[PDB]
Amino acid sequence: PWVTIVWDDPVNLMSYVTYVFQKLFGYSEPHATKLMLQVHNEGKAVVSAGSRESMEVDVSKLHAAGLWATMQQDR
Ligand SMILES: C[C@H](NC(=O)[C@@H](N)Cc1ccccc1)C(=O)O
Ligand SMILES: [Mg+2]
Ligand code: NI
Repeated sequence: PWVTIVWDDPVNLMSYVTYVFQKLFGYSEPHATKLMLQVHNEGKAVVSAGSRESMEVDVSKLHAAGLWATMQQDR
């Protein structure tokens, strides 16, 4: 299994990131906000998990929204 990681960046608005997580993944507002704050406070956070092919899509969707996203195998 793989995971998609979003990395903190100095340009994107906190409010925008919360919205992007809801729009792209259907997450609730408390869930999206929690992930956004984890990124901002820890520098990164797993935002989704699944097969390598599934995470490839999530990364591409996040890049199109302007967020710093990568994927890696889950240990
Ligand atoms: C402009 C400022 N944005 C931020 O401080 C960034 N770092 C917030 C963020 C959170 C998660 C991922 C990427 C960026 C703001 O006032 O919102
Ligand atoms: Mg980012
Ligand atoms: Ni910040």
